[PDB]
Amino acid sequence: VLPLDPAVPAPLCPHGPTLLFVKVTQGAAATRRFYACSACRDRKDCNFFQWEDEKLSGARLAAREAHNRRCQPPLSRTQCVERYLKFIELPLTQRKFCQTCQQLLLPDDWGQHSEHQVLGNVSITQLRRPSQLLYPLENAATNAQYLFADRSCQFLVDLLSALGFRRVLCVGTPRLHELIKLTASGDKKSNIKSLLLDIDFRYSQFYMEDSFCHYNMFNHHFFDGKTALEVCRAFLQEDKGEGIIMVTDPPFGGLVEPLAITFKKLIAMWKEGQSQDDSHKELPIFWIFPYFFESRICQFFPSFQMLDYQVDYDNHALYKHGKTGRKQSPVRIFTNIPPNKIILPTEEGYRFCSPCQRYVSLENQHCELCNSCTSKDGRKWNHCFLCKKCVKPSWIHCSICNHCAVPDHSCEG
Ligand SMILES: Nc1ncnc2c1ncn2[C@@H]1O[C@H](CSCC[C@H](N)C(=O)O)[C@@H](O)[C@H]1O
Ligand SMILES: [Zn+2]
Ligand SMILES: [Zn+2]
Ligand SMILES: [Zn+2]
Ligand SMILES: [Zn+2]
Ligand SMILES: [Zn+2]
Repeated sequence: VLPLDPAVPAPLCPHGPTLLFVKVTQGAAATRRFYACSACRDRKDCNFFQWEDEKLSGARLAAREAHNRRCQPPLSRTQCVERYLKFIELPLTQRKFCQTCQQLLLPDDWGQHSEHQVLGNVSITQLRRPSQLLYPLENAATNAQYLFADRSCQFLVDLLSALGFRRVLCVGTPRLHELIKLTASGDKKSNIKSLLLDIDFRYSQFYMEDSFCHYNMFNHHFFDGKTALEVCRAFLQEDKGEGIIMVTDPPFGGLVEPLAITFKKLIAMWKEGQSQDDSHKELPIFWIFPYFFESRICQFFPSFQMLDYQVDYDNHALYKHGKTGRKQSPVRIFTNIPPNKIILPTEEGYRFCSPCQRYVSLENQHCELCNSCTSKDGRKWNHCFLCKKCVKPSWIHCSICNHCAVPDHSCEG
């Protein structure tokens, strides 16, 4: 029994309102309510823990509040915008970037970074590609910053163009953001705006207030307040809500329920003020995620189907290309956009499967008994008829269990 009440507000951690966890174990007869950190899995980075009954005293809470104020990024958002306007107006031979600090450098505070490792002659080309200048925060427990491979990212910007979107709400996709901006600015009158939402405050010194928001994705928190929140609200509400799509690449291993709750808050911002009669539209969404999360994702967004495009990364914890060659990427796209409207590059090994009106991989065989090109892995799958589905070729149909699974599994029933 959780008579859990959303009415009352969580305590505040450095990364915005904590989330409530409850443990049920040891016979499922005891409960424990506590507020943990919304966007840090292990306690090693955000060591927040408070029993719900536990109430902070005046002094102890003052300490908590000051600590939260202290853990904030060392530059205000406003300071970032001002430093940027001053930076892009220096000669090339005076644009420096400190790599040990991940900070753009104004000529006056070079001395403080003298004995650091500093990169010189930062061109505007680099400034408009921050994903290639800052090192990626690859820790799986906090950021999981795995950046798209150039080929796949260019595919995504081209797909968003051909579909006919002018605004792209980029929650957790820095590289896609920057490439959208470069395809809108250079050599094309195609207008595409992009609004990066991310917890990586390092991207604040590269985009002005209209293009970036310091944003926590697990609790729907704008670190800079209502001004930033309203930047986001206007970016959704523009053009009566038309011409907008939200692309997300959340950290692959993180809780997946609060993600859906945050995404639904965003959709709620987009649906406000829209015609009551015309309430049959949903906000077009790309949820980029490894394929084995489908069951969970479609449990929260019934209107989502999985495209067969293999999204490739420069770096990832799920696959790194071996000496034999390149291993395949488990990460796919999940959309409410009809997959028959989405055309995959035929020059990458992608063909249109007429039975399941959508594009599929070149090595993907079409299973005629669940009516879809079913081989998600790099191999050829098999169709079990008692489970009425296709399982990976290493799985077997177990007796007594009566459902498909690997040898060396736990038997049930
Ligand atoms: N709690 C959180 N709130 C907002 N953004 C977060 C977050 N946790 C991780 N992120 C961001 O989400 C991104 C996931 S890595 C995916 C990046 C994207 N595929 C690209 O290549 O451009 C990281 O950049 C990280 O900064
Ligand atoms: Zn430095
Ligand atoms: Zn097929
Ligand atoms: Zn099948
Ligand atoms: Zn079976
Ligand atoms: Zn079994």
